[PDB]
Amino acid sequence: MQRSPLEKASVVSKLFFSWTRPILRKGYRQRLELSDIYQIPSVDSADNLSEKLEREWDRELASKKNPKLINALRRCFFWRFMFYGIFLYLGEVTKAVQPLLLGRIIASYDPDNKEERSIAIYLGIGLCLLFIVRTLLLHPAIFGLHHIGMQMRIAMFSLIYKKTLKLSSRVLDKISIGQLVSLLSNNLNKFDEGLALAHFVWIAPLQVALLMGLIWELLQASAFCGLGFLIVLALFQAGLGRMMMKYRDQRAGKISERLVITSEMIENIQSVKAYCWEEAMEKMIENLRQTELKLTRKAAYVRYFNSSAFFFSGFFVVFLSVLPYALIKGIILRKIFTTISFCIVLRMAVTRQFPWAVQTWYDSLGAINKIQDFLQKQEYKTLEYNLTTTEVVMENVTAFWEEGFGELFGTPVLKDINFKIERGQLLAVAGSTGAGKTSLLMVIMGELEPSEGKIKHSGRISFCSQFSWIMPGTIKENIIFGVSYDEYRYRSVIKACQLEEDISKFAEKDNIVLGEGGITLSGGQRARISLARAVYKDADLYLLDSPFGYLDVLTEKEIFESCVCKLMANKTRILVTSKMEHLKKADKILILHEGSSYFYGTFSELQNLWNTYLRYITVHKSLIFVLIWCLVIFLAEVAASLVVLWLLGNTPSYAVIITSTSSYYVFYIYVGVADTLLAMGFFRGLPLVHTLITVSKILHHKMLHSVLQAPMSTLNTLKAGGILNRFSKDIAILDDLLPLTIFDFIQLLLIVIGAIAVVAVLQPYIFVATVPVIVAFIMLRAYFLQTSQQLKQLESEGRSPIFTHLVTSLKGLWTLRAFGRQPYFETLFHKALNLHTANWFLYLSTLRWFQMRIEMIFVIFFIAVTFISILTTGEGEGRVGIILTLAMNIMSTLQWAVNSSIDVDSLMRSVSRVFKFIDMPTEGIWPSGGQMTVKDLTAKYTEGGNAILENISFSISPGQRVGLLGRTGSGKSTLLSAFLRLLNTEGEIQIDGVSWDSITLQQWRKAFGVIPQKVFIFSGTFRKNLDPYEQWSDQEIWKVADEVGLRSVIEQFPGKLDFVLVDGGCVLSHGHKQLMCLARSVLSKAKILLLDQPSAHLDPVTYQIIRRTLKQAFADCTVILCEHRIEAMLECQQFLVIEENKVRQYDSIQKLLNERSLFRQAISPSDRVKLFP
Ligand SMILES: CC(C)(CO)c1cc2cc(NC(=O)C3(c4ccc5c(c4)OC(F)(F)O5)CC3)c(F)cc2n1C[C@@H](O)CO
Ligand SMILES: Nc1ncnc2c1ncn2[C@@H]1O[C@H](COP(=O)(O)OP(=O)(O)OP(=O)(O)O)[C@@H](O)[C@H]1O
Ligand SMILES: Nc1ncnc2c1ncn2[C@@H]1O[C@H](COP(=O)(O)OP(=O)(O)OP(=O)(O)O)[C@@H](O)[C@H]1O
Ligand SMILES: CC(C)CCC[C@@H](C)[C@H]1CC[C@H]2[C@@H]3CC=C4C[C@@H](O)CC[C@]4(C)[C@H]3CC[C@]12C
Ligand SMILES: CC(C)CCC[C@@H](C)[C@H]1CC[C@H]2[C@@H]3CC=C4C[C@@H](O)CC[C@]4(C)[C@H]3CC[C@]12C
Ligand SMILES: CCCCCCCCCCCCCCCCC
Ligand SMILES: CCCCCCCCCCCCCC
Ligand SMILES: CCCCCCCCCCCC
Ligand SMILES: CCCCCCCCCCCC
Ligand SMILES: CCCCCCCCCCCC
Ligand SMILES: CCCCCCCCCCCC
Ligand SMILES: CCCCCCCCC
Ligand SMILES: CCCCCCCCC
Ligand SMILES: [Mg+2]
Ligand SMILES: [Mg+2]
Repeated sequence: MQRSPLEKASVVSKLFFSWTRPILRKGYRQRLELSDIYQIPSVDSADNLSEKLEREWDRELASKKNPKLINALRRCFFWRFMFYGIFLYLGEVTKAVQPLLLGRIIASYDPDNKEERSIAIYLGIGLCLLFIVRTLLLHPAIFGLHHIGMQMRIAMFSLIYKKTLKLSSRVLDKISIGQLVSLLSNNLNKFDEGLALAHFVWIAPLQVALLMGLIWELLQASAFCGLGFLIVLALFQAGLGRMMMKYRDQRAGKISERLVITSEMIENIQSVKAYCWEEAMEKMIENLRQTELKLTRKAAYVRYFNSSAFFFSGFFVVFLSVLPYALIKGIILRKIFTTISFCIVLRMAVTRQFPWAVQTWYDSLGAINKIQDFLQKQEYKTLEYNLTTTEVVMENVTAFWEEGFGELFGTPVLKDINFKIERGQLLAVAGSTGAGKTSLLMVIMGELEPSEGKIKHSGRISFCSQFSWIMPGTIKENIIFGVSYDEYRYRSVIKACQLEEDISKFAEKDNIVLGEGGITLSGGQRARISLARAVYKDADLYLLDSPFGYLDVLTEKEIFESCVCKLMANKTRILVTSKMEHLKKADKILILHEGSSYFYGTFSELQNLWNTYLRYITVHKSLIFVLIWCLVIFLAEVAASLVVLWLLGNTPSYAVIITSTSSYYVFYIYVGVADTLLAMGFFRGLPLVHTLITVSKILHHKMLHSVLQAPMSTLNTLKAGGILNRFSKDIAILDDLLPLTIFDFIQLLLIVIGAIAVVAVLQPYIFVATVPVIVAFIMLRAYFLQTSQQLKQLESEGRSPIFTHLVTSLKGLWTLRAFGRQPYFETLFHKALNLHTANWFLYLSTLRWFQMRIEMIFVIFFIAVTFISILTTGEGEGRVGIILTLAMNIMSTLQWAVNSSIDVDSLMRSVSRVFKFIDMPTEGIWPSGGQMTVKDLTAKYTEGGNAILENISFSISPGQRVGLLGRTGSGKSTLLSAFLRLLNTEGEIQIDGVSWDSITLQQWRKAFGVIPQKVFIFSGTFRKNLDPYEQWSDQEIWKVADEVGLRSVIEQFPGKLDFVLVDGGCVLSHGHKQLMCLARSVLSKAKILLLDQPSAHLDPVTYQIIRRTLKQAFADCTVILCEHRIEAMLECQQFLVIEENKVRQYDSIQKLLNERSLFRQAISPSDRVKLFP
């Protein structure tokens, strides 16, 4: 890409932000292509900012007694912050002194006022220079604040990731994905824009002091009667701001809880559809949203009064200040308007700048102190040797997962374990399910500090987890995992893993871009890729945690005797296996049972013993009625104001002194108080803010409902972080920023329209005088938005790489520390930050260019108007200036209205992106016998893609158990998924004589009982996981738990049937998750059931449970059992062998094994003698 134009630009061009001109010119005619996005400035790269803040934070920890993160920021961002502060203050001083010139010029129109007319010509030049100075002094400061804020946010986001990669093992159970995502999203765009307002904490007191002294000149001692009203208002306003944060802190927990469950269900949406749980998930989320929206409304009601305090202050501040002065001595309209022209600034300084500054300081310091807490949590210690005899030895090791139980010294996970392997002994770990084998490996890696005993080994280690983890990218990226690509070693590993036959089927033959979690791949393909990654890296110790889970006996034997016993014969390798043949070739065998070492020794001695605003308003029927209500009342107030002005001019000592020629001040006075006469009270504001929030409820409900029913092919294209972005950030915008910003835009629009209308009816030339300015505003806005809309979308979509990477890293954290590849993912995360920074910085600069031009055009028109006004005043009664200057006083408010319109349209991008999900396509006693017939079935995942199954035809009888076998990656799960119709299919499969299309899709799916390959467990109670619909009493739940053997594991935890699972059920072992899904299927009594790999890792002793419950509980229902272990084939009668995208049925097992010699020769002897008598 091109270098940033900021590097080499003119100083005059940099001041005016003219370097953003090319992209606006390019972005008006056609769409913005990738070749246009400029590179980030070198002083903005995440690496330099991370290095800087890390160094200061390291020094801060090493020096002070009490470290504070805010202190570390104060040394690397303060000087530029203050340097821009003095320029921002000088911009505000220029604004509070304007009435000394504008009011002195307006008074010159009257012939009776000789004094201020003699010098009016000099004041025109002075006022002209005053406007020009302010334009070059106020905007470049704000952009500097935005630039500093972007640097701070990037530099803090880096340290968040630097700490995340090093978090201790036991703190992960308390820090869920939703906590980080909420932490990032809340500050993702608020922190940068916040710094533009942070300076008014110390600017506003100076503005109040200066203005009060300047008003003291006019109203000698009565000005303080008007100030006391603002002081009471400020105290009341600060009280509401304090109250708002109470409602916002109570909400943080329940929104983080939602963001966890939302991500859990949607990354496993395949299983949710199979279970027909759409309604259950929607109700669960809506119960969480109810309390969240309740707190949002109670916050929004308070924030409305916090916002509207400015508009309902105009008439009162003016009235309460001039009344004690007018009562004692006569007041001239000349001083009434000049007092108004000071209050218009004093009100905004103390009601709209100061409280916003204080609130921003509240928020930013709260976020910094929360990240300071994050940076000081318990950290993974790595105190271990780096050189030794390479002899892995352990002795007297015990461990507890729960910190409190180990602090007291609740069965310990391990007790008194010891072993020793010198330089290549294959130590086969075995035992029953849940006895603890994964924990033994985590103790070795240092993921679980043993309270007692010692463990010694070499530094280099490799790890193949019992649960596969596939990072995004090609197969090659997963295998090498961030090192140099060696051709010879790469081919040898793939050949050893026998991935050649399976990778050859892919279109690109090596490079298929895998989604997060490897959903594109089969169960066994992910397992072998995880194995290949471990094999590729050279290490002293290899921890192979049961890679032979989803593989058939043929591939298991080949991969074991070609990759484990042949490729790495001279490397120590701990292997977790249950097959007896693997213990034969092991030099050491460690049998574990309930954490105790049952046996240790050699096997020999073992044997010896634009249509978006319209649709956003139409989505709710009450919103249009409230808007009409706000318009009807507006017309009444305009009509009342119009007749009041008309009846004062027709009328004729008195307290207020006016002359015939000075009467024109009445209209100038009105413009300064029109904001209060047209202000929306609590009878119009609260209904609008209330109704704008219920729209967000309906939009969220519709969006989640539409997503849950989308076809699977559309769901596989979208990334996990794109979904997480649109649920966290987008919905937060629709609740927090959209309602009140729309209210401000509508309020300002009403004020401008009413002020123009009533003035135009009375003096029908001010409307003509303002048309050339309004048209210029609308024309410039329509030109800028053609590029701002596209820039906003590019930045909005640029947030997804950050969330995908964070989810991927946190899910795979156990593999990262085993390999030691933290720096590789640190620089990869910095690429995502720089990618987001480029679009955000570019958008933020083009917006600043518009803000400068929208003010410059007003300045140009005003300077033009003052000279014609000054020059036209002849021998008294300067009518031309009376009409023109009034026309330009209203545009000082329309400029604010235009800026608010830009903010509304920028935020309306969120609405459109949520609507984009609603439009997604929708894929849309009888089962007495269970007899089904398949005719000419064809299956293919993507439309127009490769046909995984072609013209399949077979039939099964009622009450018949059918086996479904075949080599890994042949199509077994595809065939079982074709029954439920998750992927696009052709043909027909009738049950009991009714066709597919004769019955609705959801009624069809409900006939089946499914056990998916990827066990799904969401955060919640045990009884909620076993039946979300709550249609079973606890008596039946226990009666099933006893039959499936979940008794002992459930009662261990403190809350029996009440324990809240976390991290997708990390507390349970893998074998307990299989039993959990088994109980879930048993409870849902279905006349037909599809079992895809029930006994994934269950040892033969645990398999007795599987065969018992399938024999007893599933008495007469037809079973389609997909299994890999040969012992399971005894039960099923018919066998469906899948190969070459085709299916062929056999009635006897002896014919099946006679056909395939190589299949038969691999069978373990205990199962070979079982099948062959
Ligand atoms: C001079 C003195 C009165 C006493 O030494 C002082 C200076 C000072 C500066 C900062 N913050 C900053 O210079 C930066 C900043 C951080 C966070 C931001 C942000 C700006 O503005 C926001 F509101 F957006 O949050 C630019 C980095 C601060 F926080 C507290 C400070 N104190 C009080 C002292 O007691 C602190 O120890
Ligand atoms: N993170 C954890 N926190 C607390 N308890 C846990 C955790 N992981 C497992 N356990 C519990 O500790 C015991 C053993 O843990 P587990 O990982 O270690 O067995 P395993 O070796 O994976 O079993 P299997 O052979 O069935 O896969 C079980 O009772 C299990 O429920
Ligand atoms: N969503 C998908 N899009 C494209 N191809 C897919 C998709 N899901 C799976 N495949 C491919 O289809 C083939 C078979 O899928 P898969 O269910 O069928 O294997 P399997 O035999 O069920 O696995 P295992 O024996 O490990 O349980 C594989 O080549 C796999 O990569
Ligand atoms: C903190 C800083 C900004 C405070 C500034 C206070 C200034 C604006 C105040 C302080 C004293 C004030 C002056 C006090 C006395 C007089 C004499 C009177 O016949 C005209 C107004 C005039 C000339 C005042 C103008 C405003 C004034 C100069
Ligand atoms: C600058 C001088 C002249 C005027 C006084 C400035 C005001 C705005 C200052 C003085 C004390 C400040 C508060 C001191 C302590 C805290 C707690 C922190 O967790 C959030 C910010 C907060 C709440 C500060 C907000 C701003 C504050 C109220
Ligand atoms: C908070 C607003 C207070 C408004 C009332 C101001 C005080 C009363 C003003 C009139 C005082 C008249 C005094 C006449 C004295 C004759 C010797
Ligand atoms: C919104 C309040 C409007 C008040 C209008 C008062 C009108 C008074 C008319 C007096 C007419 C006198 C004719 C001699
Ligand atoms: C830097 C701030 C200077 C403020 C000077 C204010 C002067 C107000 C006019 C006093 C004489 C009428
Ligand atoms: C930056 C401050 C500028 C103040 C200008 C005040 C000019 C007052 C002139 C009065 C002449 C009668
Ligand atoms: C008698 C002549 C008075 C001239 C007043 C000039 C005021 C200049 C103000 C400049 C502000 C930047
Ligand atoms: C004088 C420097 C600018 C004003 C900054 C005041 C902020 C005080 C915050 C105190 C936090 C403990
Ligand atoms: C905070 C307001 C200060 C006003 C000072 C007025 C001094 C007049 C001599
Ligand atoms: C910008 C054009 C203003 C024209 C004003 C005409 C006033 C006639 C009395
Ligand atoms: Mg395990
Ligand atoms: Mg499968």
